[PDB]
Amino acid sequence: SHMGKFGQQSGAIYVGNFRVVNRHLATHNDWANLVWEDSSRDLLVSSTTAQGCDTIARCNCQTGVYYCNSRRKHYPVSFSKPSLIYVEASEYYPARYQSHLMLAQGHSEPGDAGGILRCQHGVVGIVSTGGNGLVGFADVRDLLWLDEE
Ligand SMILES: [Zn+2]
Repeated sequence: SHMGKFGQQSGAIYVGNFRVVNRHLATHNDWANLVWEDSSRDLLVSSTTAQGCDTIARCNCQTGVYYCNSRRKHYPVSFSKPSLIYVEASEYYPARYQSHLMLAQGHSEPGDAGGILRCQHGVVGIVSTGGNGLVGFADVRDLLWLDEE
């Protein structure tokens, strides 16, 4: 019994002809094939040729399970709704307010960004931030165009 689906953990969400990755980890190839990006959400979407098997959740769940790479293990989480959160400077961004970010208590060290959070409806978001015993997930549920055709 689990608080969310187990699915692929490729470091990116694959749905329809889209690949959703942490903007700060997007590869040179992602940028050559850019569909959409938002620095304030730490999200980038690039285009693909082949159908991805993830389902994007369209719910208001505040519980789910994510994969933590540093522990090589899944954890159930309770997270706050998507909010505007102050994220201090890193090698990837200056200090700024990051929007659509969902906070939970959880392990999240550098390297853990890209871990996928799923509820029982599908993919909810992707690990983006960490620190002070918290893990922050970039929500993708509001992206209605992000789907299959
Ligand atoms: Zn849900």
